[PDB]
Amino acid sequence: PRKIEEIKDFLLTARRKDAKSVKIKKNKDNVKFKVRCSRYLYTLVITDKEKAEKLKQSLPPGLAVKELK
Amino acid sequence: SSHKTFRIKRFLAKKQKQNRPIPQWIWMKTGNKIRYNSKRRHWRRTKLGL
Amino acid sequence: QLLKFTLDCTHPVEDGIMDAANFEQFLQERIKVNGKAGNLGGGVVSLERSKSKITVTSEVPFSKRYLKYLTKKYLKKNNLRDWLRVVANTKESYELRYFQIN
Amino acid sequence: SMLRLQKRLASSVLRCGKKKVWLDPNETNEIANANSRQQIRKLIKDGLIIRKPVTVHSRARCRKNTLARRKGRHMGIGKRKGTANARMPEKVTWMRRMRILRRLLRRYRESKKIDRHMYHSLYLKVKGNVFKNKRILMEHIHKLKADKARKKLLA
Amino acid sequence: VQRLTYRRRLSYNTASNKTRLSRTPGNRIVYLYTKKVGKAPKSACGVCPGRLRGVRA
Amino acid sequence: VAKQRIRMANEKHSKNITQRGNVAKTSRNAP
RNA sequence: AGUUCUCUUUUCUUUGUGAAGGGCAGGGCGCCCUGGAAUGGGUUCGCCCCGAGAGAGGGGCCCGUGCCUUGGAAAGCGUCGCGGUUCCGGCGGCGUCCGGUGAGCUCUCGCUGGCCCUUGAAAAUCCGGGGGAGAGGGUGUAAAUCUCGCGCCGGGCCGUACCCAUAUCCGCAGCAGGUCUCCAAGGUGAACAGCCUCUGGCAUGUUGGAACAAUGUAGGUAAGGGAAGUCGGCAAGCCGGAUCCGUAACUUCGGGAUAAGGAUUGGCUCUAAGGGCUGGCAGCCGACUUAGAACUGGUGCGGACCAGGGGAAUCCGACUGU
RNA sequence: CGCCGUUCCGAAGGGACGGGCGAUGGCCUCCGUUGCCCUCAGCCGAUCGAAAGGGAGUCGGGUUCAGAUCCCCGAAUCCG
Ligand SMILES: [Mg+2]
Ligand SMILES: [Mg+2]
Ligand SMILES: [Mg+2]
Ligand SMILES: [Mg+2]
Ligand SMILES: [Mg+2]
Ligand SMILES: [Mg+2]
Ligand SMILES: [Mg+2]
Ligand SMILES: [Mg+2]
Ligand SMILES: [Mg+2]
Ligand SMILES: [Mg+2]
Ligand SMILES: [Mg+2]
Ligand SMILES: [Mg+2]
Ligand SMILES: [Mg+2]
Ligand SMILES: [Mg+2]
Ligand SMILES: [Mg+2]
Ligand SMILES: [Mg+2]
Ligand SMILES: [Mg+2]
Ligand SMILES: [Mg+2]
Ligand SMILES: [Mg+2]
Ligand SMILES: [Mg+2]
Ligand SMILES: [Zn+2]
Repeated sequence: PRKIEEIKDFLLTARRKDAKSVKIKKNKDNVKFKVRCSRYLYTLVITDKEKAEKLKQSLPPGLAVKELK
Repeated sequence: SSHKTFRIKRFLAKKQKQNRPIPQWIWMKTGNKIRYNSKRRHWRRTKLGL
Repeated sequence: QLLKFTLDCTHPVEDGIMDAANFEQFLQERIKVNGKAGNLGGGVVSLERSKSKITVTSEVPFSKRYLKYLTKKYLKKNNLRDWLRVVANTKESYELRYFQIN
Repeated sequence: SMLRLQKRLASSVLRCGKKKVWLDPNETNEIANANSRQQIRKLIKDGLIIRKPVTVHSRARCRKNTLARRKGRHMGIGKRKGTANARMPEKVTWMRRMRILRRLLRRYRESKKIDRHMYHSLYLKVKGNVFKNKRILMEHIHKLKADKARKKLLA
Repeated sequence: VQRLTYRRRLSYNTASNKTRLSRTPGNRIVYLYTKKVGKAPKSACGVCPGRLRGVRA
Repeated sequence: VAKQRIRMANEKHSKNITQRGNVAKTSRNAP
């Protein structure tokens, strides 16, 4: 697993051809955006709820999205 | 043992299949004399030596 | 700070198997603060009852399980432990229930 | 019936010993036809198989006794079986004293209650067993400081 | 308390069978097999007793 | 599952001494 | 969850986070720079260190199995409540919390020492360095080149069940024998001793019932005497722990030695001494010890268990070992 | 029949960066392959020998009547 610090590099990682799906996990303190690439499960930890919704709506089209409960 | 060779595991398997009772129809053959498998083996009473 | 706990005996009292007031009195004369069961530590542990729920508030440390320890003790006194069961209803409440018998 | 299998599987599902598996003696027919862990998991949920609690092994007796020993009880001449050195090795007693007394001198030197010249002299005396404990050492340092101060006045 | 068993068929305490305890997410202690401890290079001078710096052991 | 059920069933089973030879195979008649 | 006649804010159970990556603690350095030290200083349990550079500052590096983080709460577990085909990786609610302490035991990492007329593998395999034969392009759509970050494809063959030992192995057998290992709880206690107990396991060891003669086998106890028994104190018995005191001949000066010989030992209630953290003082934390005193019981108290009889001599062999 | 012997009475290397020659190919541009020649080369002992020595790299959860670090879910890694 790899942890991503900035949104910019998460968006790029979602646009890689080997990114299979994005898992959106909501906790009490943060929203974690996990994308499964060929080698690593990259994660973006978001502490702001508003930024999370903005990101969820701007993922590249065609990437399978799964919300986790 | 668990650590086995292919040759040993194969020799053991042939000993496994020989160790069975005779078919019961063998009794009804015309000149038959056999009453039971007289070459049966038990893992405790008699040992294979290998 | 303020620590508040409650006891829910609604099901038995509605069945007329225990009286809240008698239970209420028992707690007053037993609850130990600093190992004293008379004065509730000097009113520090205030005990307020409702129609079928008893609430206990303490401004000092006061274990919730201690209420369970006394509650079960009081039930044995009244020969109810073979029928009623004390379970936690929330993070601050115990309630009395019936074993699933017939 | 013969519930050897159910006892074995229930133990494996419950992750306890076969000695803690309890089978409802009134329902052995229901239990008898549970030949799989899926069915055992159902009987566990239903309540025909339960895990008995651990047998009580209370430390209250020894906790009460240990409190008594901390006050000196049951520690007299008649309650000792290993030698004094085995009960408390001298090396460990020496080790504690040296660390304590060197720690004091190090701090005293850092706080400039003593100079490096008095520290070195006292360090070698500490190694010589001159001072029994912290207090004795601290009093000696006090006595030394006064006599030195008197000499400074006379100079 | 819980008692451990080897996870491999090597039942002897040899130099290639050393382990360490590890609590898992399932809340049990298991054996993890350590790797051997590496050594930094020794100087080519054959004199200095210490090992070289700036190099992975 | 309540652990007092272990005691309840044990004592109930200990009551079979009086009804030897007609013990009900299943007390949970429903189903 | 257990006990609750009385007492017990009580006793018991349980109260997660992998590999790999990153960050940070912590440990280690025979690593660097300033500088120049005797009124020598630094320092450990011991040591040991210094003008071939100590103290004191400021740095660099190695291991980080420790904590956090991505993993990862989604999982697991505890518990209460509902469902279903009901043999569903069923679904929900809450929780999975905070500190302390140790010559403690087990493993491991490291520093430093001692022993040797003993110096305690090799090879596969992988890596660094020195050298500079060469190669690459002529200002670029730059080239040779790259042990950097991603991406793509694959890893064939053989073993793998179970027993592993008072019943799966060898002793003709389900034979009191033999047979290599790992993990290792609470109490007492010097203790992996013995004794009791939790986790786990077992059903008394190839049968049962009723009696309680002799003779046995294995355990015990005996008045008075005390080796008179016998080839011979064989056997049993005395002693036995720990604290304080005391201790001969002889001696190869190391021993003899626990020589020999005495006293003490319970329970209970106190006293004194022995420390850390923070800001000759004040406050807060503490871990087991030692020593002394009173009181006390039908003088019992190493109350079981564990646990040397001793002395004076002669012969032989120095001893340890076989 | 064989035994001794293991580097000892041996012409014991079948390899290579690179260079020169031809012959063939294909994403025939130029690069490959293949054969010959030049050049360079200690290893110096075939082979066997350890399921406890050396030896890269896998862990968590679930799952069976009986198998799981091997199956499934997930997350990694070494080598080529
Ligand atoms: Mg046999
Ligand atoms: Mg000493
Ligand atoms: Mg090996
Ligand atoms: Mg961890
Ligand atoms: Mg220095
Ligand atoms: Mg959860
Ligand atoms: Mg170079
Ligand atoms: Mg196996
Ligand atoms: Mg017997
Ligand atoms: Mg029997
Ligand atoms: Mg037997
Ligand atoms: Mg017998
Ligand atoms: Mg007599
Ligand atoms: Mg007598
Ligand atoms: Mg005589
Ligand atoms: Mg005679
Ligand atoms: Mg004798
Ligand atoms: Mg003598
Ligand atoms: Mg001799
Ligand atoms: Mg091997
Ligand atoms: Zn050097």
